[PDB]
Amino acid sequence: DYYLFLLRHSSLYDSFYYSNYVNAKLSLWNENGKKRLHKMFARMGIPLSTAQETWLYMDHSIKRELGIIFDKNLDRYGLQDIIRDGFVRTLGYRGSISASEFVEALTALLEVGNSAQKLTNLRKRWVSNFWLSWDALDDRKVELLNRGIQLAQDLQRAIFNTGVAILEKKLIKHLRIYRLCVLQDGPDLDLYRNPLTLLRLGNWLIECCAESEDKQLLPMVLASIDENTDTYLVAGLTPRYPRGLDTIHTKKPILNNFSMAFQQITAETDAKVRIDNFESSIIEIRREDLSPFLEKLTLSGL
Amino acid sequence: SVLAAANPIYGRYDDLKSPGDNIDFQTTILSRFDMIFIVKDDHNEERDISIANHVINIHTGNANAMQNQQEENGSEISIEKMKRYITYCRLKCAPRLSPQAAEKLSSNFVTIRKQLLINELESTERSSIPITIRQLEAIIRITESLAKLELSPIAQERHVDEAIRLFQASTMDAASQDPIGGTSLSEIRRFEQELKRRLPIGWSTSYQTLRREFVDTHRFSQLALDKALYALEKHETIQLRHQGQNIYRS
Repeated sequence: DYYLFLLRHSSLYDSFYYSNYVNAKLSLWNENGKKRLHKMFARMGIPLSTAQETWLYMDHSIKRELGIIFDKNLDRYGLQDIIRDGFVRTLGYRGSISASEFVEALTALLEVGNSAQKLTNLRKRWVSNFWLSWDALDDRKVELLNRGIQLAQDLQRAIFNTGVAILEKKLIKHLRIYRLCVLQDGPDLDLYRNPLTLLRLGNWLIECCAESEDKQLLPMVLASIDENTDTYLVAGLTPRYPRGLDTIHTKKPILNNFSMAFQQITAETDAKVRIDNFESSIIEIRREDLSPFLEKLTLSGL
Repeated sequence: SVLAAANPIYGRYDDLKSPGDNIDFQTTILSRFDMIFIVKDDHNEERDISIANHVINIHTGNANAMQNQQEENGSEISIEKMKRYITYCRLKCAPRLSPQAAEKLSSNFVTIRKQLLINELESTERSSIPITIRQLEAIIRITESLAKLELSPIAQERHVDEAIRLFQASTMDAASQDPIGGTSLSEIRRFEQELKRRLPIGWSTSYQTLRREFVDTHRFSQLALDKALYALEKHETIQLRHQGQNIYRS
């Protein structure tokens, strides 16, 4: 199997387009990335109109020869790390599924499904979504998995649409210690109230930043807005090494000091925060209180 | 069913001009129609602010989220479900009237017909928008459609009142919309002189006294009431409070 987004349920073109690793390696957010992708397809020999078809109806000959085509074409452009070995589950005549696709569907179904009062309502909706995802586990239900797959596709589209705008507007401010980015305004901001959706967006941004020529490993701070509450949901993210690296420079994973910094600043200043999430690196802060807090985080020992 | 869009002559309705020479449609064509709505433009900057806000929101950057919530909060249904529901209702239900509704419709029709005659005898020209038995059939059909909406096998007063309200709106907006079209004016200036002379700022008098005085004189009741309510329409020195009894001079 390959590091591809729903390969067996979407077209091969959409899979290559929305795959995060290929996005990072080929800079698909501008037009040169699309030109290089069309170069990829032309050199492999798959017709564009053929590659824009569903995997079920896509041609049997190239389905059989896909492995050899990849092995012979992907060496030039540095994508040879996409090939891996995965687990495939088949039960009856319903079809075949893979672990990566299953976990993507589960995560999407967790994300989307169905002051203090509205916070409680949001947490209750999250609990209900958890129950729905739990119920979807059994093999007797597949309308609760097709919906998850389509929701995963929609959420990945939305994340890509927001990330390209962030990258082109260059909102990533580079400080001396850590990078900072704040989503002040935009479309569909109401989706990012979910911590897992925010983490997905941050993971894509981290991959995009790591797949660059910069030689600085700095933590990234991401914030959002929910106008009904007038609060900033801030998440701290650790840097990541490129997936194509040896194990010698992997003595220990990068540690996360954001929770410690947050708790120290909260214990020394009277900020109107609410640190209650199980993930200690995700906090809720006030719009008026963010900026001084940030300054403190800048001036404190990390 | 025919749904027609039209523009009046000279672009904007030009209410200063007479209604007769603003519409070029004959009486025959207008009678077949039974719901005619005059959409006049207005300026008070508050409706304008609201419309500007709505358009800036309805741009694709925001509405694409907000409208979605309308299918998530149950406020609105999708178009295809509406099509299915409307074809199902068309196929299944066909309501019927009740004698009390018939009496109400008969009385309302007599009232509107008498009002039309009242306007016509003053304007001394034929009305540009007619009221016929076709209009009574139209109100009956509107009531039947309103009852058909909720699959009710019988139509009652709840739907009749709404149908009459809609018909009254579509009538007062177009047909009875300023029927005068703008003794002559000699009595008007004479009547404007006395109230300035005889009634100073801040005091008030009973409507009965003035009506009695200017029916005793040559003005008579027909000239006074129109003059009184148009002095009110001028709205710069005349104000009504306390029902129709207190003629307050602002």
